Amino acid sequence: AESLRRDAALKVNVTSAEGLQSVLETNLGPKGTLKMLVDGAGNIKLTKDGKVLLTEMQIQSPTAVLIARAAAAQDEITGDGTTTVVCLVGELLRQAHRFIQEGVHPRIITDGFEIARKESMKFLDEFKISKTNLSNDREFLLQVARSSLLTKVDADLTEVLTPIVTDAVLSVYDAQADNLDLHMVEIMQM
Amino acid sequence: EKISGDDIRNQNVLATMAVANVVKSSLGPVGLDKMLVDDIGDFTVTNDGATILSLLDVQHPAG
Amino acid sequence: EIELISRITKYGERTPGLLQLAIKQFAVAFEVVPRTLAETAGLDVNEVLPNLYAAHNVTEPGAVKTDHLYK
Amino acid sequence: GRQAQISNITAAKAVADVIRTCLGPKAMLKMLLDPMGGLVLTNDGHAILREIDVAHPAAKSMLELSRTQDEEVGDGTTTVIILAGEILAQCAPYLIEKNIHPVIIIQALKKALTDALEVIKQVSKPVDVENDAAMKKLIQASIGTKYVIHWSEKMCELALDAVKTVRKDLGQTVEGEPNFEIDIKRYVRVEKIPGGDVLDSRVLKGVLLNKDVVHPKMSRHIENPRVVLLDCPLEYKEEEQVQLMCEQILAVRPTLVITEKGVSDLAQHYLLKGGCSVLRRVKKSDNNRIARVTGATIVNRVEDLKESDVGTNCGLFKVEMIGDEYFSFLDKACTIMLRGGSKDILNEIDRNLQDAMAVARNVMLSPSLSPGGGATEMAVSVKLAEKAKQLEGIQQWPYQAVADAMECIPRTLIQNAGGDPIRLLSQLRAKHAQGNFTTGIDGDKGKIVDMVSYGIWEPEVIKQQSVKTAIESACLLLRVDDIVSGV
Amino acid sequence: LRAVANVLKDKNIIPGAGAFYIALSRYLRSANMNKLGAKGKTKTGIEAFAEALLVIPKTLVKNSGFDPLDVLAMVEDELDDAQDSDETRYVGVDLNIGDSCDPTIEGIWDSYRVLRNAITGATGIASNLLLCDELLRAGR
Amino acid sequence: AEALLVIPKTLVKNSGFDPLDVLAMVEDELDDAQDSDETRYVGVDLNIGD
Repeated sequence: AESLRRDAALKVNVTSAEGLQSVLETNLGPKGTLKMLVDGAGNIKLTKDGKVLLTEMQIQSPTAVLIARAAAAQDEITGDGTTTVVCLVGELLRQAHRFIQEGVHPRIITDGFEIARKESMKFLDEFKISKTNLSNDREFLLQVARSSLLTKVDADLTEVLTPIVTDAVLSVYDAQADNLDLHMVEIMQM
Repeated sequence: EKISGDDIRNQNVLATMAVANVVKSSLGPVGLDKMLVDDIGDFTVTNDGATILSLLDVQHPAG
Repeated sequence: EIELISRITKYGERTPGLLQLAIKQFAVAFEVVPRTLAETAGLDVNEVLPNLYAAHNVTEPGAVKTDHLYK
Repeated sequence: GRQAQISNITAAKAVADVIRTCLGPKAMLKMLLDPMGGLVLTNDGHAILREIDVAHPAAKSMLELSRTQDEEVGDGTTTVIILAGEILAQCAPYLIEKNIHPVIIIQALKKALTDALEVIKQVSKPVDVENDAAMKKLIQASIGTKYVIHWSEKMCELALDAVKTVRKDLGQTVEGEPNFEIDIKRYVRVEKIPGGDVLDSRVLKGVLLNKDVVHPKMSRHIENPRVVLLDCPLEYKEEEQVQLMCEQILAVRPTLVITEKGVSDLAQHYLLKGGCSVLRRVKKSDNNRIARVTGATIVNRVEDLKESDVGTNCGLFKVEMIGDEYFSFLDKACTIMLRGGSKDILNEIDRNLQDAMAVARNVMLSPSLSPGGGATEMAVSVKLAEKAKQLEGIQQWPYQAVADAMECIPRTLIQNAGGDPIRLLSQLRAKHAQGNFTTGIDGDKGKIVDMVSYGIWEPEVIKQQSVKTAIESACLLLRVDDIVSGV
Repeated sequence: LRAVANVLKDKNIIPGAGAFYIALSRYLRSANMNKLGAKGKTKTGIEAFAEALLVIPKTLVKNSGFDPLDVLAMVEDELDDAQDSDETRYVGVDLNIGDSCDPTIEGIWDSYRVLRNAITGATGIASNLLLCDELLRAGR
Repeated sequence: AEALLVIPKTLVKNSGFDPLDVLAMVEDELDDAQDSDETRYVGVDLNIGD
């Protein structure tokens, strides 16, 4: 006569997410910290990109494998927000782990997120602001380009690279429907 | 090694008893079949006791 | 002990609610008394048990019980 | 000894332990840890079991029996293992503590299987197999939660046209009657054709070939081409020998020539003046389907080719290019042509359409439907308690243990629902007596409701093969009371 | 380059510095309470989703040593006055000064395509981690 | 406020009924009592569960 109540188990899968979250927690934002990662290559490299941090370290834990695959999909599509998504996945598991002892079923937890996601799209359409295609927005693009720059540097280099990055896209691409190609912009390292 | 006396006689009886107790389940049509697993991991299911003793691996002179 | 089993199981489906599981298990707990009497007497477990059920359960076209309930 | 019988139940419990939460449309995702560092996130039950490394030999027997049911039907693979796994759990104290002979339990399951099939036939409801709208909600079980959900309206017309074409009643009591006599293997075999559109996809009846014309200048429109089949191609077995082989075919003056193997350039000039197209590179497996859609007798030597061949019932010769590739359309068989915007889309529709037509035949074979969502599993357990009192024998104890395993399938959906399993199973059992087994379980909500509204129904042959294989799988594990090792 | 590339592709822009996360977490909390059209048991897990979106503004002030609870109450006080008036004013966290800020004047903006796939992307990733009841070790 | 809600969840936990379902039925009932302009007290029934 062997039958069980199916104990919660779970645990470390969320616990391992908390340890990985703290790695990218201080690495997010312009005021964050810059960490050094060197595995076997003897080459000092410092970057705050969440996708690069996971690819330069070998992780035996199966939990971080799914998180590593999420950064690869956001880079090939969105190309940004790699660290922000990691911080949202780990923090969401913390609030969901407390409800496990209460008896909340995980399927309703997954179903409850789809309901909040559909309702978020209605607020997302009203909150967003449309921007004109006119070429007079170069002054407005200066403050927007600094958003991604201030994150990866100490903010002293942003003022130098501000006119370079802004004038790089407008010079190569005239304003039409067309398309954009980042491969046409050469990169020289000295 | 050499073992004589009644010590080796009792070991031969217990050895044949352990082999006999395995085939007692296949006696008669109402009997139960058995699975023989080799080092490869495969097996077979049959109710015929003749093919069982041929595929059964037992190291013993009386076996 | 065997005759009361038919009366307990009849009230199980009559009383709604979660008590249906406890009523059915309440009659099963009385089957240990006849089982120990057969084991101590050398009789087989597969023999006495089905004979007791078939003796107290019959089809009688009438309300008044017949034959013998004293088995 | 008795230790081998315990390991058989333990091995069956270890295999079913993984698929416990894998039953039902609410099944969650599993993570399989590979020794090389890889993970498998797919929620498919039978796809994970093939990669599971097992030790006890009885665990390998459950994997082989699940593979057989996976080829016949697409679903219900985990249903058989869970149903057969819970039988050994309820019969564990009966085999050891109660000292019940194993064949008595096996014989009781054989008699219970006969009574179980009778209850399934009673709870079944009639369904029209010729209704195209009724088959939409049925096949939808294999449609929804997939990429074909948008084209499901067009997918229903493609599956029904292939099944109704190859089915033949032939009802009579003389030689025996197959119901609709469907053949999935040879006739329903699907070949993916790149290019095209899914909305405009139609069911073609005939043989299709993607090979183009082997000659630069040839007539692209032929009134009535006649298919000619041959084995040995045209070549030296030197110029007269190739022409002599053509004179045997040209004796009837055919307007079309199809060669299985390649055709040399010397034979192209001989058949050019005869007014016949040359088509090489034909597979051998498709030659059997060409003879049935044409009637040309397959002959090895060209000199033995019979004149009985006919090119009748040929739709069109049009070679017009579709998808940057020249095709050929020749439309007791059919050829399903799946057209789409890429090869990755057609590859997913392939397995989805094959599983959709397998469920489609399941309704065609048995013209009856059974309630899903644990309603069928619970309705049978109610009838088991009534027939247990009239047995009056030693088999009554193992027969009552079957009803406890029949209620595990509806309890499985409750474990994934999130509600109280004891509270729901108590009220659900009482609704089948006065409700004519119309009370099911709702997956999305989780409150016990009737199935008359949503109308969730499944064919009977799936329910019959599920309980039939489970008894055969549970009894087979009890047949082996001893396990030995060595070559 | 990839951040500016999304500006020419998509005409929609969203302000950063936690302006979208604070406004979305506050809106979703009071939206379901007024409508009550989902379920009583479902709204329990919905509250965890709203509290999980406030970690981003608390993380930016955590690295600088600022009190995450102090900057949280200052933003909520400014949003209460905006609900009474019929105008539209966005509130965001200023890391340099420590008080609130106007994201339109400061110029902090985030791409729409990046944040749209961030909510949907993190939803499926965080969900699959809770769907595995037992770790499966096999293959060797 | 959340520390005072453990008592109604503790009483129902020993009875076996889902503490999440009893919490939703009480909160939904108090909302309809305010709009009906009356005074109605609500409590947890351990036997039935509502």
